Amino acid sequence: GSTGLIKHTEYMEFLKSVPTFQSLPEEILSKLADVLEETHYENGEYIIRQGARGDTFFIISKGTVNVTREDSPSEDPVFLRTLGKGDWFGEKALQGEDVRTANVIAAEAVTCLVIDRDSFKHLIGGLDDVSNKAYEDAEAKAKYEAEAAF
Repeated sequence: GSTGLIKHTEYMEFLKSVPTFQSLPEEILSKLADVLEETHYENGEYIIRQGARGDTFFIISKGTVNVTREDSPSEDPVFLRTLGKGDWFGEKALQGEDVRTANVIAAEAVTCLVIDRDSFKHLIGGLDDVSNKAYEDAEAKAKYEAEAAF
């Protein structure tokens, strides 16, 4: 019904789609939703620059982005992938000290839902022992499996 309920619910649903947040307790997902900030970019704007010491995670709510990597100052930047509504990027910056390994460039008008590492860590830090362990274990598993595939 209300603007706020619809938006809070929409934000929770975006967060619940991100596989690692998926099993977090309902209350933490609600509070995470209340942390999200709407941010806007124009076509061709670097949302993230490769090499930046980043601290923010992004969910795309409008538009699309192209992810690229500089491999050499001479060849074309390497096109990695294009992402759209419901996709996300930059999640490694929540886990601790991080350095962006790729550019994320707006391919048209883009809106993202943004959370920073400090806000995130404070909420994760509030999990009980069992919940915190489950979250940490999920991170360790995903980390291993992404590596072991290659």
